[PDB]
Amino acid sequence: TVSMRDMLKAGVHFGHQTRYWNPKMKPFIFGARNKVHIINLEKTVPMFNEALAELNKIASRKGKILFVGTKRAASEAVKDAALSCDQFFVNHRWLGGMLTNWKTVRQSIKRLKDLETQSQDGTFDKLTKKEALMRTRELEKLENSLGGIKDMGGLPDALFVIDADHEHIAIKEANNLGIPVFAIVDTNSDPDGVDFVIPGNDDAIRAVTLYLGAVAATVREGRSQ
Amino acid sequence: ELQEKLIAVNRVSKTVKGGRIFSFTALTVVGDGNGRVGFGYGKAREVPAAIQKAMEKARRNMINVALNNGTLQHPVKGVHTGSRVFMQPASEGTGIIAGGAMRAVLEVAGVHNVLAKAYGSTNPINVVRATIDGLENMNSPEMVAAKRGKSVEEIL
Amino acid sequence: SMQDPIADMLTRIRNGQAANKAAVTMPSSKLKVAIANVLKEEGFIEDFKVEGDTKPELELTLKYFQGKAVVESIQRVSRPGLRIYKRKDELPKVMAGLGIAVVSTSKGVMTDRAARQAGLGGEIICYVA
Amino acid sequence: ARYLGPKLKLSRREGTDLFLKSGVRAIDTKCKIEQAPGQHGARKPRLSDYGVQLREKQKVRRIYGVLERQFRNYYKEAARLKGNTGENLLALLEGRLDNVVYRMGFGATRAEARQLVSHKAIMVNGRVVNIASYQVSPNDVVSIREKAKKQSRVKAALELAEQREKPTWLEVDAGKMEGTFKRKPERSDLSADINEHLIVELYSK
Amino acid sequence: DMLPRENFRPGDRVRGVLYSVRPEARGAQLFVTRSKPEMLIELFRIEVPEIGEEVIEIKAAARDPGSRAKIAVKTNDKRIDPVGACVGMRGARVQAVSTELGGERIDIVLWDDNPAQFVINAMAPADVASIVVDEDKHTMDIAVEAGNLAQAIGRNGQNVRLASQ
RNA sequence: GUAAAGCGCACGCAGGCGGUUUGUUAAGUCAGAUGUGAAAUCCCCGGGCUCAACCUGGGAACUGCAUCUGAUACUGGCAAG
Repeated sequence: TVSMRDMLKAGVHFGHQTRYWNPKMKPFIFGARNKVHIINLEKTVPMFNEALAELNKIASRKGKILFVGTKRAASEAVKDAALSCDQFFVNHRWLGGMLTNWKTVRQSIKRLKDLETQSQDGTFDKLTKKEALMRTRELEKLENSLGGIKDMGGLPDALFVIDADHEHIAIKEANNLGIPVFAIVDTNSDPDGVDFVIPGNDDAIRAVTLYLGAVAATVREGRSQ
Repeated sequence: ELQEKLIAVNRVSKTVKGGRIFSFTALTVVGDGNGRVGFGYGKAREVPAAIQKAMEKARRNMINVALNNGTLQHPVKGVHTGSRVFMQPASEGTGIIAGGAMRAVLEVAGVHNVLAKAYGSTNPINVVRATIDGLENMNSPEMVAAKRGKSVEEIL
Repeated sequence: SMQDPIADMLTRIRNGQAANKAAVTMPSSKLKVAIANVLKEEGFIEDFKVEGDTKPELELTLKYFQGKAVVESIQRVSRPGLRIYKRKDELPKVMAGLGIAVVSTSKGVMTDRAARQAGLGGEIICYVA
Repeated sequence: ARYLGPKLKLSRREGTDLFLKSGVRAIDTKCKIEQAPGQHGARKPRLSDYGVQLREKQKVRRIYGVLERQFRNYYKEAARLKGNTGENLLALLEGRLDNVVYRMGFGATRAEARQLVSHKAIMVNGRVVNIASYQVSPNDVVSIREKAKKQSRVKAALELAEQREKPTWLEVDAGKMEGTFKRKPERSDLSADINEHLIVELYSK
Repeated sequence: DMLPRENFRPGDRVRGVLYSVRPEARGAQLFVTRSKPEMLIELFRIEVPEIGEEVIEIKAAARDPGSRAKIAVKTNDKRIDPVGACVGMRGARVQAVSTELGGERIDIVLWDDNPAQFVINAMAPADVASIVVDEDKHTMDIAVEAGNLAQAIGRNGQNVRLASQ
């Protein structure tokens, strides 16, 4: 679906510097221009397409997708992507054992929900100023952490990731439980934990956005189906 | 349907400013009497709790083992840390000839007939692990055929 | 110094299997070639290819099924330090028949089963599983 | 050379009914079959791996009334013989003359049968056999001799047997008082509760 | 709203989902119906600890109430026994959960990736030689031996109805 | 490597091992046969003492050694590369 030219324009073909590479990414690498590794778009594209297809399929059976990206450059974008296809996301720091330790995190989520309710639906007001402030702070904290996953209910049936090396904890968790992983994997990253590897530039913003958008579209399509 | 055997329970200590805090480790192993086996190692201040924990652990992260009838498919070595283990398939009637922790794992796995020696260390936790490894690695005839690009009759 | 070429070859093969190498090249020898052929027949490798005139290089092409390697184990048995010769009744069964034992007999190098069928034993080169 | 003491005690120890009493009166009425013997009966902590095996061994031995050396010998024989070891052992045990007699129904208990055998009541192929351990073969007719045929105990035993299930591997005649050991019994024909495998393991220490 | 045979008596507790408050004379009163599949569903949710934590998901819950029931559930990619976790010790979840329904004959059943397997796993406890389900009009056709057919049918087609539902 | 255990380092006779190709030999190796490998014992199938131990018929075994006839991939010898 996503063309090669577009990818090139975005800056998918660019990778990291040669000294920071992983030799498990040697198949997906093409060459090294100006001492910086170039990802092979001929090998990338089909894989990407396959991944997209898989995602679509998942969506079709009413699968829950989780969008992970805690880089802070593409935190805004990932959330947007998630919301477009009304799916869940973790745009700020992944809580260690979010999925493996769901049952504890389910309590946190509940608490957050309660807080939200108190804030909005109650309309009681009349609260001690320090206490109120504290409550507000707590709410903020919760929202930041678990805003995207509050309506997830259980565990997701697939896990889309913007960087494998950065979100390794998440990936690891997904492997322990057996959730399918769809990781964007730059030359420095490790592809071994990832099920459906996508060789591409995690760092560049435009590229990331592109990666998101197609995925979102596919999810939407699946839903429609 | 699942059978579960607590292999060993051991008291372990942690020294603190006051004195010694004691705790209990429970090594269990569970199986369905067919290929599926899983050991669990649980720890708690009281024994029963620890045992329960171990059981819970065991019940998740199980592992499948290809069993030709009541016995193994071929002689298999398995090692883990000190404990290195040899186990050899044996004729119907012979029973589980194996010692300690190793026996328990076999029993749950639903092997009925084995000749099995534990060389090296016999530290229950390690030896059970070794046994599990051995079981896991052990390939079937069908599997081997698949691997090699042949039929089962070609391999015999 | 290089003392055992067959052994070396075996080692190379093993390393290839470990490291997920597609093909493994080495200096060719007749015995080595024979061994390779046997392996191919038994289905542990994809294909072997000798190439060169003056100093020819045997190139084996290793096999991988469902990610992992095909040659699970591969040991020399006879070795220059200590030779092993078996009579047709004393011939082994590798992995209870699932693996093979390369055995050099008067009628060429063959798998253990083949040797048994023939009705002859010999020098046991290697077990492969 | 025989166990001469309390029979129900043994049963209690085992846990099960060993059939050491005729079965006119139910075992629960005669003794606390659930409670183990002695001062410390009500206490019942889980046994060891060795211990369970030992218990199992005892049970089997108790059932047939075979002392240890003899049992060991039998086990050895079984091992020597082709096929499944435990099964073989079981077959051997069955094959005992006294056991066969009991099965037929000429003895109320196995003990009774043994006694009868001892006292030159039983014949195997028309020849008086006195040994309780005598291994009865396939197609070997085994009968009460004309002297012992008048005994009231024998008829009682027969009656008891008739209430009890008939084994498939024999064929007995109540009027003629002669049974044919047709074949050595299959494992399926025997009781399922006996873990022969445990016994085998115990001796394979 | 109650069972056909199971007659309640005072001193016996009953848990149910209440669904209506109809305004009667001199004020309204609460009304329940403790016969739906929602009741057993929430009972097993309160029973199973893996049900909350998303280790296993309850795919389908089908109940002829009081008489016979079959629910198909799977593990959410954990290599975990869903019947073994939702059963507890010796049925000590579900046989307790059946006590919530008042004597339900409930079957936890397996389920796999493709829908075909689910339908084949929803025919338990009965073997299925071959299954020809119509891709057009939802009409899955299962074929096996008479012995399995009897167990695949049941009394008034309970197993069939359950599976079909 | 740290648990007992790498000579302080080298050279080097005896010894052990020895890249690759062809030919030849047939020592090692393998195959078959012949002779022998006492009987008893062990093991298998039987038979006899009421059973058993015990006795006992026939077999198998005694993994070897010697000789003869083959096989020649591998190791060795010899000859050429």
